[PDB]
Amino acid sequence: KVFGRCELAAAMKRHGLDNYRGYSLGNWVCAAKFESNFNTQATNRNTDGSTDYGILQINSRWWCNDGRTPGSRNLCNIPCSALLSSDITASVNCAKKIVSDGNGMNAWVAWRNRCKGTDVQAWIRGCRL
Ligand SMILES: CC(=O)N[C@@H]1[C@@H](O)[C@H](O[C@@H]2O[C@H](CO)[C@@H](O[C@@H]3O[C@H](CO)[C@@H](O)[C@H](O)[C@H]3NC(C)=O)[C@H](O)[C@H]2NC(C)=O)[C@@H](CO)O[C@H]1O
Repeated sequence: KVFGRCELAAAMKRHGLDNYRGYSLGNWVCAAKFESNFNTQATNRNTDGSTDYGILQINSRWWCNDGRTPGSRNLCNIPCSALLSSDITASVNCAKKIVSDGNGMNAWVAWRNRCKGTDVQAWIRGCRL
C-alpha cells in the first residue's frame, strides 16, 4: 500500500507516534517519506546482508526476523514480512522500540540526513489532525 501523506499522518497519530519520545508527527511522516516514499512494501538490501522493511524501513539485523540475516536479533519479535502490511500497526510498534533504544530517530538514516532540523511541520500541513 502506498499511503497518502495525510492518510499516513492520521494512522501514525492514531497508533500513538505523535510526540512519541518528543518527536512530532511531522518527523515520523518525513522519515517515512524519505525511507520508503510511503510504500508499505518497500524493501531495501543493505551491504551487510540485512534488509530494511516497510514504511519505516526497519532493519532485519536487529528488529525483525527475515531468516536470511546472520547475527540477527528479533527485538521486535516479528517477521519482517509483517512490517510490509498495509496496516502499519506492526511498523509503529517496532518503531516505538527503535526510537526508544538510545539514539532516537537517528536510527533512521534518511531522517537524520533529510528531516532532522528541518521544518517538519510541513509534513502534516493540511491534514485534519
Ligand atoms: C530503523 C532501523 O532499523 N535502523 C537501523 C539501526 O537501528 C542500526 O543501527 C544500530 O541500531 C542498534 C539498535 O538501536 C544500536 O544499538 C544500540 O546502541 C546504543 C549505543 O549507541 C546502546 O545504548 C543500545 O543499548 C543499543 N541497543 C541494542 C539493542 O543493542 C546500534 O548502536 C546501531 N549501530 C549503528 C552502527 O548505527 C543500523 C546499523 O545496523 O541499521 C539501521 O537500518
